[PDB]
Amino acid sequence: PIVQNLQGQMVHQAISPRTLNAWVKVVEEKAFSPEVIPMFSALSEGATPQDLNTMLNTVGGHQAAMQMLKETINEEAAEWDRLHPVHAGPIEPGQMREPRGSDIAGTTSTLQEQIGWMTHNPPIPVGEIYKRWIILGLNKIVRMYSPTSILDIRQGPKEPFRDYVDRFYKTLRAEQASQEVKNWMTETLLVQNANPDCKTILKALGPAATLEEMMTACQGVGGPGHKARVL
Amino acid sequence: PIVQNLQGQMVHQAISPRTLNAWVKVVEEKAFSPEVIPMFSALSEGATPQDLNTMLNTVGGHQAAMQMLKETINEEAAEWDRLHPVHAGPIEPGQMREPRGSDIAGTTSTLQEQIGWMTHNPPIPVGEIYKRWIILGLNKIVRMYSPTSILDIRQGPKEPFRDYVDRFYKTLRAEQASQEVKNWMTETLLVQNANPDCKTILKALGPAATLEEMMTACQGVGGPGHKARVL
Amino acid sequence: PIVQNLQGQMVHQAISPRTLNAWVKVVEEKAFSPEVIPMFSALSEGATPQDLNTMLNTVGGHQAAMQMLKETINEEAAEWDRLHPVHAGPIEPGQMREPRGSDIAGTTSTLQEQIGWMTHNPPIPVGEIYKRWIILGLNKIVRMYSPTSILDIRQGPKEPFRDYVDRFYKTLRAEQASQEVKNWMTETLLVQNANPDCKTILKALGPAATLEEMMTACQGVGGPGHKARVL
Amino acid sequence: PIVQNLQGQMVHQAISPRTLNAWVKVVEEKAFSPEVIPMFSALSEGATPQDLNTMLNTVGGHQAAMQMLKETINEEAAEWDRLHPVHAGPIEPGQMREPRGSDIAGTTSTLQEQIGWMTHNPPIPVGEIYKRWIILGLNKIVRMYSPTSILDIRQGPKEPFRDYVDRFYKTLRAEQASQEVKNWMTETLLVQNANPDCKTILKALGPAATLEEMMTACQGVGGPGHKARVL
Amino acid sequence: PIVQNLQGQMVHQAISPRTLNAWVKVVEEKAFSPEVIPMFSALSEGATPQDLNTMLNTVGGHQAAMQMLKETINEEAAEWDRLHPVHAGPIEPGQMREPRGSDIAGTTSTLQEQIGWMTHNPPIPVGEIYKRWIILGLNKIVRMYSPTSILDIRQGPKEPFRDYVDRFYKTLRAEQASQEVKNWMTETLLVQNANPDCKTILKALGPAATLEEMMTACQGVGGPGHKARVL
Repeated sequence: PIVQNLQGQMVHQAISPRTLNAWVKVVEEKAFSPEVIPMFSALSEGATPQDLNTMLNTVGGHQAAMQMLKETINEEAAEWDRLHPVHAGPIEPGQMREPRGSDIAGTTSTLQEQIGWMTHNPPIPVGEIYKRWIILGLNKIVRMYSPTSILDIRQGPKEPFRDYVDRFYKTLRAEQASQEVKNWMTETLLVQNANPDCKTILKALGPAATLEEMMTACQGVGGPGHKARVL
Repeated sequence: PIVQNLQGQMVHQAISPRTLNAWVKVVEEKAFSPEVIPMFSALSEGATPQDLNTMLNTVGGHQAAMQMLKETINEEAAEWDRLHPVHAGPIEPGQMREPRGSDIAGTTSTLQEQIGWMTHNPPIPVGEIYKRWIILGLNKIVRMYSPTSILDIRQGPKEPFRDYVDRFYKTLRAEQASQEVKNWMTETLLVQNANPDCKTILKALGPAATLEEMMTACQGVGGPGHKARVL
Repeated sequence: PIVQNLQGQMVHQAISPRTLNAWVKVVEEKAFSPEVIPMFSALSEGATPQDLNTMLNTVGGHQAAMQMLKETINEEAAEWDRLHPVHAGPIEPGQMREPRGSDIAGTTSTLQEQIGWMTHNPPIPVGEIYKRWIILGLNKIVRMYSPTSILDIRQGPKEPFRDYVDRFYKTLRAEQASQEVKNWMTETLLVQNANPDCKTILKALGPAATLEEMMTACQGVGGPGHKARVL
Repeated sequence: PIVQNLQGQMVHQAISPRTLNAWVKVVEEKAFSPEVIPMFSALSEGATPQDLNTMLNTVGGHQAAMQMLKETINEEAAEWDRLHPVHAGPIEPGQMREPRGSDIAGTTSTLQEQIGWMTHNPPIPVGEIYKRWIILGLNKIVRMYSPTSILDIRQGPKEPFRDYVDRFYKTLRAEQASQEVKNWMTETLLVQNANPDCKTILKALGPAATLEEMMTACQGVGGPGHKARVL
Repeated sequence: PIVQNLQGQMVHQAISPRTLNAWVKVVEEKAFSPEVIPMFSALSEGATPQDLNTMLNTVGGHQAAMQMLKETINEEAAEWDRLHPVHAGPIEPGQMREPRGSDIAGTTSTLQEQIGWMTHNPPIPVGEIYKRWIILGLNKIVRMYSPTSILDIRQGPKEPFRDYVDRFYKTLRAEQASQEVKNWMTETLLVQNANPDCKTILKALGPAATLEEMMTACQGVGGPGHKARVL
């Protein structure tokens, strides 16, 4: 890693086995999930492409996800190359050096080249660009693996509107859906299957109402096993 | 986070996984509940919008509550835009742009802009502003998922009067009656929701007696459960 | 509107009566439908804000919709003055006097001022800006009034798929639903309610089948697909 | 009508037969619908008193109504001579003569004088004055040809109530009422004739009740979205 | 559209609403016939993408055809993108960018861009290019709503030979066959699929018989040569 970038007095430190092992223990606990992404970002503060490759290659589990994440890196590298201006050929004093797709992912570029770009004025932030591609891959992996079905998170007929809301938002955890689609899913899977007295209020509130209003609603409505409206 | 933020010129220091690990552990142990709010306020000392978003993305669980909190910060951001509208045209060359609600939430803005606003004179303290919106959301979650009501509470059958006063005060901290009302509860409601063998003792003692005297009162009420707790 | 005989625009002249009738008649026969906006765009080329108000005033149908549309214009007019800083002190060198938000909607300034702004070089595009506010208002009305049932389409036993598709897309077009919802309508209705003889081909093309392949399917299959119409 | 040849330079043009067709049809075939006032305003844009008099006597239906229009013109022409000197002495050298009430209505004036006043500096907008007098005549006829009094309006048992509001606002275009009276109608007539779901919105909101709330209510009744309102 | 300029490069002319009214009327009656393509070409003379989009979205009927045009535009635009990679680096001083597939469709291109390409040196005729893509789509649509392919066109039991040949050519015109296929079909298929009693007569005049010779034969085949209307 490189520390004090944008702060003055930059220091290069070697990647620690302790940090790599701590990262693997985090991966063992949390797998590839929404909460692992800021932990990965925090661990990768001032990481070079070589440091990032070392972090990717130290993982033992979830190898199908790692190869698919590597495909996402390959697609981003191919895109990066595709939109890049024309770099000069094998010139006699040695090449000028501007990071191409495989340079960004550390494959064709050295640690000293990566340090060269990161210590430039203005900096060329090769580790940050690569880290964004890894995050884009992590979002892709989180969407690819689904925890629960839309079928089984449907609202209980006598139950209140609480736990099913958690399950619905766990189900759609990294999805990118529009507010109109999200409301239609909320209505179809939850509001439609709600108890009559609660449901009329939720239907009356409709799509452009707050979640807070929908949670606040349904006063004077009974529990699932209770035999009267009062609790 | 920012360092040299009291009587100085601030420097940005990168976020630690150790701080995040502590936050994740506090959320694991204590969920969102009254004692969490000052702990959150304390770790939000010297925090940027990026750091605050880093804390929000490390929560993991609590999906419906987090969605309501996200809407709450969006409502507060919309109020900030309504109060302080920003001009229709692009910014002039040579002029520093004005913070919008999205910029404060860190969804259309980056650290250098944020440092710029915090180094205005008088400054715009964007992390302090955003933290207050998040704290309102957390206080809203605590009210939504409150444990039992302060009116409805009763002294337990195996519960010492002292340990009841603590549980009543914990309940009150969730239920948040005003300071004048807390003083009224201390001399009134606290006595009235006690067990009836202790009610006579409290009336004879005088309901305005000091809290240490109260913590040393009604000893032996609560059968063998009292005797297995006062040792 | 503003016209000139040998190209360009200069002299203001009265709204043409065939054009005025054509505007009233498209609204009368089609109501608040997507095809009104392009016809309105063609008719209102070089119209003043006064002429645009004449168009809004002339239609005697749908007054409740007009009140909502007018209030939409009021939000935009208020917003325009709120996002452009108010000038005080002496008017600028060679400044003819800028349009305000209520001036743009023709409420508070003369036809002579409007002509002055529009015959300016390059033009100050007050009519073009005002019809955006009108189009936004119309789209809010189109949401209220355009939709029809797509569930309640009823076709004969051996009807051509191409003639069901024609009915389905006219119906789908009337719906203002977001694309994922429209895909759900397409999945649950169009390939499921279709004639058996063509339905086998739709299943053979597979559940991701594209429309050109679907419309080239089923040659000489079904009834005529052209009778019992224009009755 | 007058029409601009160059900016500030006007030539007379013959009246369009389209204008005559539209005017007679709105007056006679739509039997004094309140769209006559904006249609008259739109069609009379370049009109002179001679054009307006030609329009007045091309009507063959409703000759009692035409006499009421003529009487309204006679009364307003009398008012002009009440508020402007009837004797101005000998008219000034190189000045147009001051217009009497009869001159405004094209009775003692000629077309050359009418164009002369309207193209003067300061200009006298003689047609625009005469249009107001005609509009006052139209308004009384429109009230007389209004079929039913506003408080006596009724509904069917499965009315969505959107049309009742649409009819109520259209009715106020024919026979007007003050804002305080309309506020009273909003809390009386509308509350009585509304279905429970719409009525709850009216009862809660009072006179300033917002149309979008009631237009996003009453879905179970079977109105728009179940029945087509667009072709 | 853009029209001839006597003093320089061709100038904007606002879109005719008469052309829109004619275009919709043509689509209602003539859209499933090869008649539509020349009529569309005559109507769309000098049209920009904006003019073409205005024509396409004024059509609210025939939505299966409109969706088929849009599907064709997607397919054609993608083929244009395969033909032209997007340039990296800044645009040349005073120059304008190459158009991509979305630009041709009018989606990403301004009226100044559309006119700028069409007045370029050498000009890029983007309106004509978009119009041929629409024509390619219309050519699919006429065949899609044609009753079957030409190989299955056979002479009916009471159908005249001349009427069958007119129908055969109308169906062949919908199919759009290459010239030697049409010649072979005239020589062979037309004779082969004719009525058996007619077909022996067609054979008698040999395979060198002209269309004039062939339709000189076959009198007393099917119903009347000169029809009567039924009431």
